[PDB]
Amino acid sequence: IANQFNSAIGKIQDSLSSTASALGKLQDVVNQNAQALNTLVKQLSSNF
Amino acid sequence: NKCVNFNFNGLTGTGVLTESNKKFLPFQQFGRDIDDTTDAVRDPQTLE
Ligand SMILES: *[C@@H]1O[C@H](CO)[C@@H](O[C@@H]2O[C@H](CO)[C@@H](O)[C@H](O)[C@H]2NC(C)=O)[C@H](O)[C@H]1NC(C)=O
Ligand SMILES: *[C@@H]1O[C@H](CO)[C@@H](O[C@@H]2O[C@H](CO)[C@@H](O)[C@H](O)[C@H]2NC(C)=O)[C@H](O)[C@H]1NC(C)=O
Repeated sequence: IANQFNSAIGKIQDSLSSTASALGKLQDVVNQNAQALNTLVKQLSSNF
Repeated sequence: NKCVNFNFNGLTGTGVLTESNKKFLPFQQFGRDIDDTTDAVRDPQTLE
């Protein structure tokens, strides 16, 4: 139980470290929030 | 290092001006970021 658990914690480092994209659920909201501040500012260039 | 309004070569803006570590190529005069907002200018007399 300890060794399966140590091998299980072992791969949880690797899934982040080797970049499995799973943090996408945070990244995508950091992107989705930023794209709105970029969009908001960029419209000040428009003549209306 | 003061809040001033400015006009440089007709480009009008406002802010705190300061010395820059950036290096434009000899033909660029005004910097613009991702946002398309004017973050830096070459001075037309010291050329820095
Ligand atoms: C139950 O499964 C575990 C795997 O989680 C087995 O443990 C492995 O046993 C082999 C030898 O048979 C070792 O070479 C491996 O290193 C062991 N794995 C780990 C993670 O330690 C265990 O033998 C199995 N037992 C039964 C009764 O099925
Ligand atoms: C505008 O004139 C000023 C001075 O009249 C020029 O500044 C000089 O530049 C040289 C080379 O960098 C320095 O050795 C001098 O010390 C500067 N002058 C002073 C008074 O310090 C400036 O280069 C001129 N601008 C242009 C575009 O020719």
